[PDB]
Amino acid sequence: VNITSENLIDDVVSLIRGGTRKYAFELKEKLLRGTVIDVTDFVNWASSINDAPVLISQKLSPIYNLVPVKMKNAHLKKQNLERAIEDYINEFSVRKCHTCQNGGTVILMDGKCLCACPFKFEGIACEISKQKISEGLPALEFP
Amino acid sequence: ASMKRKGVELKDIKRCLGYHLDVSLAFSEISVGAEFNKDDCVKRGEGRAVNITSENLIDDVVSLIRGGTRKYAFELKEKLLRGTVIDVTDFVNWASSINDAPVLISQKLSPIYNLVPVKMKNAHLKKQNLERAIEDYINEFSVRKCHTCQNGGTVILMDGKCLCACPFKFEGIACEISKQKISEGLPALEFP
Amino acid sequence: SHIDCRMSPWSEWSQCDPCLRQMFRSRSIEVFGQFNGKRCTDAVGDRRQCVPTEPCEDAEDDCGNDFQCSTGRCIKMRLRCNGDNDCGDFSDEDDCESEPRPPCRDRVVEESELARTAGYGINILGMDPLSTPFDNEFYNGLCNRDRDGNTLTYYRRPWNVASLIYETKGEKNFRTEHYEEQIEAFKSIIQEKTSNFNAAISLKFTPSLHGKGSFRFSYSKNETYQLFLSYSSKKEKMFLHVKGEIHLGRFVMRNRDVVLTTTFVDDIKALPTTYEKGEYFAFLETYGTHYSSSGSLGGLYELIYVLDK
Ligand SMILES: *[C@@H]1O[C@H](CO)[C@@H](O[C@@H]2O[C@H](CO)[C@@H](O)[C@H](O)[C@H]2NC(C)=O)[C@H](O)[C@H]1NC(C)=O
Ligand SMILES: *[C@@H]1O[C@H](CO)[C@@H](O)[C@H](O)[C@H]1NC(C)=O
Ligand SMILES: *[C@@H]1O[C@H](CO)[C@@H](O)[C@H](O)[C@H]1NC(C)=O
Repeated sequence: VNITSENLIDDVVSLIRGGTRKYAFELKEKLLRGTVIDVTDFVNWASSINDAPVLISQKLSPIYNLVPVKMKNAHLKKQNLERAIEDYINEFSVRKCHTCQNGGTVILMDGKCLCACPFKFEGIACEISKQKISEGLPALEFP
Repeated sequence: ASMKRKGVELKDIKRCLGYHLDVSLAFSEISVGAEFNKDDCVKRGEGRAVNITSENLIDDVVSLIRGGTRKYAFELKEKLLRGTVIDVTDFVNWASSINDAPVLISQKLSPIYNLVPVKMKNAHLKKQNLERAIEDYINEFSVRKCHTCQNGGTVILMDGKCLCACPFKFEGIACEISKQKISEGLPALEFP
Repeated sequence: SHIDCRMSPWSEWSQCDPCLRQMFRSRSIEVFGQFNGKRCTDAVGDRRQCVPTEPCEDAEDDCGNDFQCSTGRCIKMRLRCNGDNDCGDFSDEDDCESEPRPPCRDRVVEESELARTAGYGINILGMDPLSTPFDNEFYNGLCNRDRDGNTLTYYRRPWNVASLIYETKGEKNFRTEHYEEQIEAFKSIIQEKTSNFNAAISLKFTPSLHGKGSFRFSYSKNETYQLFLSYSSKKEKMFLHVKGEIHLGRFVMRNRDVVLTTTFVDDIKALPTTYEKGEYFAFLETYGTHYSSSGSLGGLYELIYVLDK
């Protein structure tokens, strides 16, 4: 009896944002498996981000607190949108959708209630495993 | 971290039996003979081995910087991180860089309700009114009122999200799954 | 599973709006569909023209205070011809009887592409922040200096934005891990048996009469058994990731006593008051669900790597 089995799994992800498109993605190409960090690209990235920045940390505040006071019907519309903003977040979400299989994190992208399946598992619905399983038949060949 | 354990077992048993029987009779001449011989040997053998190696490695790095113009500041950042070659001109440039755009280092604190202008319309009553507000503000929402995380995870509060920073050797949110994981061994004979 | 969308619970027609002139046939979303079945993006809400029955006596007065603008806002104290752009390029400064007195003598460059656009309409259920829902160009009085930044230049801070910091914070983090698992087992079993037998008997008789007999018998046998078993397994896991954020600037929008844009005010002015979930859900997507009280201009990058053996 001689049976060998080996499995390998590898995953990579990355993201970037901000700065002019020339200097930003020049940093992207050289960072991914480049192994040679340059001095000028990061300095260019410094001047690049000065032109086109983007949010990093964002403190939040409800909109119904921003309605102008002493308007025609400001107060009643304020609590009216307050009921709307509370219902909006509780109307449609992952909480109301169905749960995926094998602990797949369920997302919601414009109606499509897909679930992100783990690395060792296969795609949609997390039904088929794709580990697969080894099968052995010691039967004598017919021909 | 590393772990190794080895176990070797060997068992061998031999046992044999021997028997020899011979009978001869004589008695006019009569001769009677008999010979019965028995031989039986038994051997038993057993072997076992145990070989289990485990190793764990953990590495964490963090850094931060602030102040000065964005050109000279991050030129210092790129060369400090694993650069191993400290330059003479970048630190001098950093000196002139921080002169243009500085930032706080040490900050002595003072309450706002002491800054309200005196002899105003209702300064005093509003002063103690904000004093009750500043005392309630720090005691209204904080980590003290939120829930405690697991495995001694330091709990933070970032705009409603009451997340807890989990230790290095442990996994992410809620500090539920360990991810040490644990080694499993099955010596059962393979079915196919 | 071809899960369909049970997405049609209809409601009763509510009362017509006299001033808005709209009806409120309502609806609600119940089922999306978790699988590859019928996608259903049917939006909730329905409108209809209706003959108004109320006289619609309620109206928005022009603040009863001072000169009304061409869009609906009002001068507080100094929105006259003093270089204060609030309504239009020359809407407020249309009538200039006195000399064009400048509000500020020092040379202060306008906030170009910086946090000037401090309004953001991020959706907690949606994606990254949106554009500004309010006017962020109007300023009240004497220019508030913003003598900070990389170079030597003076920017302006609008009256809507309470603070605008230029802290160039920068940080990064990295992590690594390695897992190793190994197991081996050897087994050996041997069996041996040997069997031998003999049988000899002789007979002779002589009391002419003679007799002789001799029997012989042998036996040989051995059975050797051998067994061998081996098992080995190795597992390795690696997890490492890095993240970095180059902070550029930070702002804090003033919570109260802030001015709004003519587009958003017109939407709030032309807005129902009888809980029109249909239009409110439509209005919710236009300007997001909740705005940003304080942001952080800049940019960040991240890298994630996984390995399993
Ligand atoms: C268990 O067995 C492994 C077998 O890999 C031992 O590692 C060494 O492996 C080499 C090549 O396979 C052999 O030549 C050495 O003799 C092995 N070392 C020893 C000490 O025998 C491993 O050391 C064994 N023990 C443990 C605890 O893993
Ligand atoms: C017969 O006897 C001999 C001597 O005792 C012994 O070695 C042998 O195993 C026996 N059986 C045979 C030869 O089958
Ligand atoms: C058992 O029989 C096998 C078969 O040839 C032989 O190779 C082996 O030597 C024998 N063992 C003994 C102890 O007689």
